[PDB]
Amino acid sequence: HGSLGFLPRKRASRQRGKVKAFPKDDASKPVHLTAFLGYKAGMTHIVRDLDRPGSKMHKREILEAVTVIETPPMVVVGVVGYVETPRGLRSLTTVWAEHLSEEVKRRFYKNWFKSKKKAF
Amino acid sequence: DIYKDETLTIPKGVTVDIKARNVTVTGPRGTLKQNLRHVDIEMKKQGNTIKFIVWHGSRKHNACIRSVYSIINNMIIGVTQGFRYKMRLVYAHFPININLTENGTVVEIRNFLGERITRVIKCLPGVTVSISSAVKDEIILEGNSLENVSQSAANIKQICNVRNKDIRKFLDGIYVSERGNIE
Amino acid sequence: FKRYVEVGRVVLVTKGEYTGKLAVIVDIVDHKRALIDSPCSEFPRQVIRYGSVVLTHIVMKLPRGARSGIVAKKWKAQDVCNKWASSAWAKKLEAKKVRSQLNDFDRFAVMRLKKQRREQVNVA
Amino acid sequence: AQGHRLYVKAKHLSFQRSKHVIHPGTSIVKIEGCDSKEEAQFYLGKRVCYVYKSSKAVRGSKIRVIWGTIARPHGNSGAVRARFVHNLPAKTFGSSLRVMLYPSNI
Amino acid sequence: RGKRVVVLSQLEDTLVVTGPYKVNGVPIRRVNHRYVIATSAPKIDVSGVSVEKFTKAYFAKQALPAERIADQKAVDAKLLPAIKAIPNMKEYLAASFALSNGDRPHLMKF
Amino acid sequence: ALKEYQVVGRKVPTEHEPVPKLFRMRLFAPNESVAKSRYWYFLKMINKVKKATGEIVAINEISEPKPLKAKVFGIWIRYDSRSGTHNMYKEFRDTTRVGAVEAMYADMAARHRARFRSIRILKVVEVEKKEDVRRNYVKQLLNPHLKFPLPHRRTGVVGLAGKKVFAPHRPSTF
Amino acid sequence: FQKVVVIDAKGHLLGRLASVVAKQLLGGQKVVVVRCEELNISGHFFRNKLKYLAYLRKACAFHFRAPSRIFQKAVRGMLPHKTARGQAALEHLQAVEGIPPPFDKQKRVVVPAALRVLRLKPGRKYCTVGRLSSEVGWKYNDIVAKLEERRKVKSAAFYQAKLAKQKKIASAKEASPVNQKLSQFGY
RNA sequence: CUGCCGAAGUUUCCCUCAGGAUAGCAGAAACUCAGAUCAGUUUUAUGAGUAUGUAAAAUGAGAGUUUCUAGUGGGCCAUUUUUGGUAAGCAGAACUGGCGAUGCGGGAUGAACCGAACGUGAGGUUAAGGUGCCGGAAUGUACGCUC
RNA sequence: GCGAAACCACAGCCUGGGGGGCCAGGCAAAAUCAGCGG
RNA sequence: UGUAUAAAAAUAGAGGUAGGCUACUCUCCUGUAUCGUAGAAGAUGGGCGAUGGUUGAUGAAACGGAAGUGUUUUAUUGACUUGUCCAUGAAAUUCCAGAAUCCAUUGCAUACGACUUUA
Repeated sequence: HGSLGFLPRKRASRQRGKVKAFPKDDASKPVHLTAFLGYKAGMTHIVRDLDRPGSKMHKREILEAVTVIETPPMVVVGVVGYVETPRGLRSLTTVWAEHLSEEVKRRFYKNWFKSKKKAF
Repeated sequence: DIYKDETLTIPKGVTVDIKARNVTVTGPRGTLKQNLRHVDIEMKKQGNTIKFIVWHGSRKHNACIRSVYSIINNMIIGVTQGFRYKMRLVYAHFPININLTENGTVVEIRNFLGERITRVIKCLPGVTVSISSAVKDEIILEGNSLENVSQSAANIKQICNVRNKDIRKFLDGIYVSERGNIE
Repeated sequence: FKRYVEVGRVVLVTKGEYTGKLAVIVDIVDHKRALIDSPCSEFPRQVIRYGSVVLTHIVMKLPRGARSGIVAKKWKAQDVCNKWASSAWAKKLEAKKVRSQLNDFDRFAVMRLKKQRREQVNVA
Repeated sequence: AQGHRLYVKAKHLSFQRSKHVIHPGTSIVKIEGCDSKEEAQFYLGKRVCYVYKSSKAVRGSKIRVIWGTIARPHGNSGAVRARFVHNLPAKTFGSSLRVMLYPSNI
Repeated sequence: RGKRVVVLSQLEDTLVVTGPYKVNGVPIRRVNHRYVIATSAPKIDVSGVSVEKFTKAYFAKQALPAERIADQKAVDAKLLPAIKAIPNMKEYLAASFALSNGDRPHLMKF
Repeated sequence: ALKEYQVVGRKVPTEHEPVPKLFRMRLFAPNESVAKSRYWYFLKMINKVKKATGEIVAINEISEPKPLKAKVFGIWIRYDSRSGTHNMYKEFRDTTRVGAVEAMYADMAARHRARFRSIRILKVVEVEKKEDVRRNYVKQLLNPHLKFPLPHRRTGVVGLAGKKVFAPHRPSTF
Repeated sequence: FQKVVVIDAKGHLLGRLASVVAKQLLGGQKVVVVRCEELNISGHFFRNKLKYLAYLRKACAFHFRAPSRIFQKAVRGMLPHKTARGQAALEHLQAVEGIPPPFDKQKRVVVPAALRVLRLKPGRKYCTVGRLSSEVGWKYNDIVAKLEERRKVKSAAFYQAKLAKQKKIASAKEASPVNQKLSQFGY
């Protein structure tokens, strides 16, 4: 059979990928982001020089399959706070922005148009 | 037996306090602090005598007395005049490159039997490393506590080892030369 | 270890029928049995273990194996009585003891006593 | 506030039982404070009540009381044995009881 | 319940008891000897007061008539000088008894 | 609780043996009746005098002459084991002769798991001379300058209450 | 016997504290334990580890690893947790990590019959449950230590304010002339 | 349906065959002595080889008889010797009990282990077993050994 | 839409001890659909 | 049915004490403590003494995130103000009781449910 670790082979409970593990914080480093979310569109193939030191294919031409993922710029709409607790990370509070993009309002509503758009 | 007493004559030092099973002994050289909760013992400091007493103790606890007495002697001599550990280098074919960083607290050794590893040793605090120019390959290990200096010497000795070869043919390595006080 | 089993140290018996009576160690039979006595006629000399007693600070000089009469002479000479009571440890025990044999009327007067003590609450 | 409570609290521990047989005829009561078998000699004979409630408003009170008597000391630690008019139900194991000071002996 | 009183006379098993009515408002009453907590407070003069006028028929069921108030007042008259003489007794009789928490009835005596 | 028992008895006189000899024993027993049983066991195994031809003339109990005087006792005993013979000689320091034997029963059944029937007491003697003492701990206990803190500090004052579940403060125990 | 009590678990023995606690729960008392990390077990540290790797080896169970979950397992073995008498006694026992805020303002009592010092011969090997579990799969050893230090700062600061306050009432106590009558009644 | 009584579970023989037996145990009726008549008992006296049998005071009990009429003649467990045996089990009898017809407490659980024989209930008190918690009952006392 | 029969003491979670019912443990949330072990 | 009480640390030791890192002295050896405690279930008044205490409503300000279940500084308020001393009343209770789904769409999904869309 396949890997025992990936068991059980049940369908994912999330439609979209969830980042369970994040890079460790470092106050010495400047503020920077860690994750992105785009959309997979398709793939093509590209021709690229292979500058691999010590390899037999060093400083020459190699063909590599590539994938194309469109990543339109997001809109930062809010921030959340997390507290390290003896029970793990706990959500302390959450603050948002004023003019939420209309697509975000679609996320909160299963039937947006029928709803009176009372979110936030 | 119900009692087992050990006596210590305090040398010059400055302070030999036994405050809360913690000898924060200060000598003319400096101050060192060690824990004493490892064993349950009566340690009295009075005049020029320190009394270590076992009451109704087993031989297992009795053996701790002389060990503590040997221990207590170590730093009190260290804080008075210090301790120096002389290190000698022996190489067969490939000369060994030794560098000292942060005034010798970290020692990197290079070119060991043809191997190309910059073996780095961050020596434990309280011990620093110096290279003696009076005699070549002579390395001085100065500190105020034998167990720390010796452990660093043991560590530098074990990282300076040979693998899957014959010991009686290869002679390169680092080994203990001798001990002594700073003065 | 200020509490030190020494020939002639005063001891205070905390278990057995002689609980609360003072007495002095006379001779060390072994690390689990000891011989104690007191001039007080209510306390006959007997061989008492170390489990029922707690050692006290006061120590009076006493030659080993002294008879009760000599011990009484030594105690009276060294005024150990009212020297134990000088300690703040002692003063609490009868304070607990005096409260033991109170009655209802004594308790009420105490309520009057403490209430008149608290009413001041005068602090600058 | 503290102008009441002329009784002594207790707990209905269990039935006086063998290892594998409960004898519901007599219960076990631990008076809050009793600490010896000689101590329980004081509480022997007193009257002990178990005060519970129910939805029915009998005579203008949801509160009911089941009477009982301390009968004899139980064990070496100061629990007693009680014989109530109605055997206390098995669901009151651990519930609270009141050993009122009467009938007195002083 | 919980009202400290003074016993007037012994009437077989029950006790003819009352507190100073001006103090605790306790009328002369019968109380069984099993429902009494006798205290060790100093004794009160009761020999001088009249007690012979108390019988089980007198207390038995046949709006309180006046002379029943009067003789109690007379008993108070013979009892007030004593409680006035001994300090703290008058208010102690007025005081109500209760069990403060953390108290062992067997140990603390009365 | 054992007692000292001076047990004296002799065999039943007859025409062959008109005047039996009075044997004497200083043996320990919890009651008078056990003293007789140990007596017959001690003597029959040794002198071979039958039970039915023996009568006992006097049972007396010996109170300790000077109980208040501390003493050191020498105790010769014979261990019975898988082998069944061991000349063991223990020494105990205490105040009462009976108390020393009690401890000897305490130690023999603790250190060596002995049994009262198996162990037969050989001789109990006083050791009046410190030089006559042979045990270092007793010798150390006999020194002029004895001094030691009360061992098992917790055993002193223990907890000192009736049922003190949930004490409100930590115990000093010092 | 208060309705709710808090048992500080620092220096208590896991087995002997649980047996005391399990009985109190069956008596109906709502017992809450705090500072379950600093519990103790008789036996050197590596021994108690191996007896725990047997527990993890036992598998089909749910080897709960947090120190509170270790103690709760200990109590669950001294209750009749199959029956509704013990099933309703288990839910009163609240064992926590360190001291949550709703309990750090409450007086914490200690069990004399199960303290480490009164029950272990001096020098005997023993292990701390908090350290043990942090080497079995617990992951919150460091955070509780940091949080406990912070509360110690506030609690110690609280005492100093209270210490001065009682000192004022200590200094003004002798001003009462009834102290002589207090002495006569031994109070 | 309730009540009362209540076994043997084995000899004896006969018997080609299966059995038949007499006896014992369990009963029912008819008749003697108020007995020194019996006893799963021990003494007294022995005689012979610490044991053995025998006859002749202690203790308890009312002991008897002739007549018929059922049921039964399996086995299991443990002790004594015991002769034959050996890596080691064993193998064989004679003997003694109890289970077999029997619930109950304890031994976590149990055919033989430890206690105990059962009308229906009340109180008292025990046995064996036990008193850290589950679990009724000392997180008792004392003296020791063990990491 | 029509529509059975076999079969049925009672039922149905596993480890260990004496199997599914006993003892001690582990656990323990309805109703159901589909493939499929014992 | 007083739902009264928050340092820590160690038990072969801690804390406090005043001065200039401490000398020295003191406390510990239990909570059998400390705090609160009357009133026909808490009445009506009268004085004497002190600027207090207790609360209810507040005006709040500050603090508390580990599960903040609250704490404090408090200005405020009008009560109650046993602090102490006096007078009136009890009683025959006469012995305990706005959203989401379906219908509809989509196909990133799909045995059927379900899931991702749209409407």
